[PDB]
Amino acid sequence: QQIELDKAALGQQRELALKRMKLDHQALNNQVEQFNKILEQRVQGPIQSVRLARAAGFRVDPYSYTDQNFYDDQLNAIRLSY
Amino acid sequence: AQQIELDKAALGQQRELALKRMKLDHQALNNQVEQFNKILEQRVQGPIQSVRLARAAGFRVDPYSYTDQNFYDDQLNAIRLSYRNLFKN
Amino acid sequence: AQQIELDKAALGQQRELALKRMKLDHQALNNQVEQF
Amino acid sequence: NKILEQRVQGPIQSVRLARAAGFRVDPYSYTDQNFYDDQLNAIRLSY
Amino acid sequence: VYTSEPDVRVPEDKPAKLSCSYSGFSNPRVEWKFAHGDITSLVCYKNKITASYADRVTFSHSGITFHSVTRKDTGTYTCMVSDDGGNTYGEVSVQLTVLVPPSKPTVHIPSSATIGSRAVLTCSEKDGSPPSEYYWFKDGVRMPLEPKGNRAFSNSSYSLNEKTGELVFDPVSAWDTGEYTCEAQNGYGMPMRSEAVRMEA
Amino acid sequence: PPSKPTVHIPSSATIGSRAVLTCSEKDGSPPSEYYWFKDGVRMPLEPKGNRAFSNSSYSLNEKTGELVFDPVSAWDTGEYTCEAQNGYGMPMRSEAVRMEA
Amino acid sequence: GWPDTTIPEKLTPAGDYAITNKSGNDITTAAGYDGADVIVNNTNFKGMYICGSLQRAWGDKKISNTAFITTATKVDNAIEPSNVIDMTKIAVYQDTHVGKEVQTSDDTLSLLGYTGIGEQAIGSDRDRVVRISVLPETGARGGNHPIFYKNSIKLGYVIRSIDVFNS
Ligand SMILES: [K+]
Repeated sequence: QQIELDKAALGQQRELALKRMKLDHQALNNQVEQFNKILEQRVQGPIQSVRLARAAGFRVDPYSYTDQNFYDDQLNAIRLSY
Repeated sequence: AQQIELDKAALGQQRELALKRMKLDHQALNNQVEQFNKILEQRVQGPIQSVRLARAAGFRVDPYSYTDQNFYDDQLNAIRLSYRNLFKN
Repeated sequence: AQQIELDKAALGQQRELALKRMKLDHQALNNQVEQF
Repeated sequence: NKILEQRVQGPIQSVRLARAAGFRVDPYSYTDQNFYDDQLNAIRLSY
Repeated sequence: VYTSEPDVRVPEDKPAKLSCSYSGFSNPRVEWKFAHGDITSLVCYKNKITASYADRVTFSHSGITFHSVTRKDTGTYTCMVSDDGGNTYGEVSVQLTVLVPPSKPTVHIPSSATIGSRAVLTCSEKDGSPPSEYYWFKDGVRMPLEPKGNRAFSNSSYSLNEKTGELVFDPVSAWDTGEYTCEAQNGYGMPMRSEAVRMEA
Repeated sequence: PPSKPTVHIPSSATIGSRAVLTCSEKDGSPPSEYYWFKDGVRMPLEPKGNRAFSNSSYSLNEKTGELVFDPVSAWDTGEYTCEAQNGYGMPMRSEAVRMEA
Repeated sequence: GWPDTTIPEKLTPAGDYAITNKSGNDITTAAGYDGADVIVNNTNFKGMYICGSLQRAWGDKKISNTAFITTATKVDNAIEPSNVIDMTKIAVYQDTHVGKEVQTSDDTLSLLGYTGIGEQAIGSDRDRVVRISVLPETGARGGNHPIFYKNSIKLGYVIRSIDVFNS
């Protein structure tokens, strides 16, 4: 009667490591949209920040709107898996 | 039979442990973005998060003052503004 | 035929489940270039 | 979250702390924005 | 969870606000649901209005508002709210009453009575929203809640269910003859006075 | 307001049994209601929902705090406590108490 | 003495104040106010005013309440911003205790505050300014430029203030 336990315990390695393999897909599928998002906000964030502050009536300071520094958050979200 | 009997539930007991260290790995992986998909928003509210701040403790800050039309809507209003006062007395 | 039947069916799972990772290992590779 | 929770409620408290005694305020350094990159080690990269 | 105004009272067709003030959450999710007696429905789900009501109802996770209402919308609402997955949780319930004033109520007069016997006077009304109480008259003047007192009435006797109308001459007297009426009102709008009828002793 | 309300709790019930928990108050003017906790987090009005309590089973008499557990599941263990409130003053809370399956 | 600032948007004034930080919360204190990603103002009388409203009438107890006024075009349960003020565009949201009958509520009102939290100035969006037909306006001249005179103003539910522009 070691068969019904092996028929199911094939079988627990199987659908567990499945999820493991699945979850490692969202480990990077989430990462890319955690990165490809950057190149929009690389231009889009500033466009919205200035579209925001213009509502009130502030100065705009047309040199510092472009961050370009803090948008090196790619630098940690860059893979080099190894 | 007893050798099997406790192993009949050992796997399902591992099935309890398994999903939960799969849960915690999921509990943080999404949460990695929860930290990240709003830290970026703070850069969108760069100015007001500094100006709604200093006005709160407790300063007299007056950013509203500007003079130069460097927006392309301000002068374009000035085009029309000077164009109307010209004809209309 | 337990020790001849349920030894090879697992090999398919032991085979496929690696090749899943071989894609995900392959996936980071060509995704890095797209990310590079 | 403590960071972003402080992040205004630091300088605010710090200024209101200092001003209770009556110092000059130094109205640029009330906000720091650099020391509050201690997020940088409190960030996951779980992997 | 927290609210500000549970006992809402409105006419028909007019607005509402249903505050659901919550606190302490990161990725909340909101759940409104209708309720009145046997009826139950969802107004919202996942911070999103249900299609049965979105065509007129708005949304805001401080609380919702109806662009317009009907008496059917009366009932009980419950802003069930949870953190993402029930790490934290709360609730609150709100109950409503649209204000339809009453109508000319139905009356119930045995126009003749035997003296020493028993007569029953009742009144009945449909648009009670809230339920329209009744207050009885005789000869134009208003009948007490209890005939006991310096009333000129304690010689006779009756018993009331003024919210319902159950007036009983327990017993009838020859003195009791007059012109009786029920006066309908739910404490809103005008009181709907009914048809006046005799009571021959 | 509500005074600090009375309660009654069996510290441990049998698995799959029935159990009842009440919370009572005297100075309620208007009558103080009752709403229960479990490990701090306030209890729903019904277990019927994505609440983590879909497995459990109970009802409430919130004006009375007459909380049920019929049946008593295994997981229904918790730190239960009532919170008395007539919607005036401050919601007053009873003692900290457990229950066990 | 009637003022000049329209609502931002269509809205159905039907309830009480409510503001929420983070688009995920509700907050009723100072540290939570300043301790805020942003401010949202999930309220139904947002860009409105705070006049006093003696709120008289013939035969009407249930003492006076507060009012809320702007210009706007009214459609049967709500309002929408119009800036071209006429005799129809006037707006109020005071509860004069009306049951099932015309009221004939005389009233008096004194400009006293604002509601639109989240905003940070007034008199900066010309599109929201109430003009009859024409808006006086200028630009720079010579090398001289125009100005405004700042003037703090009340806000209502929250203790803070906000900055007006004045010509
Ligand atoms: K009055």
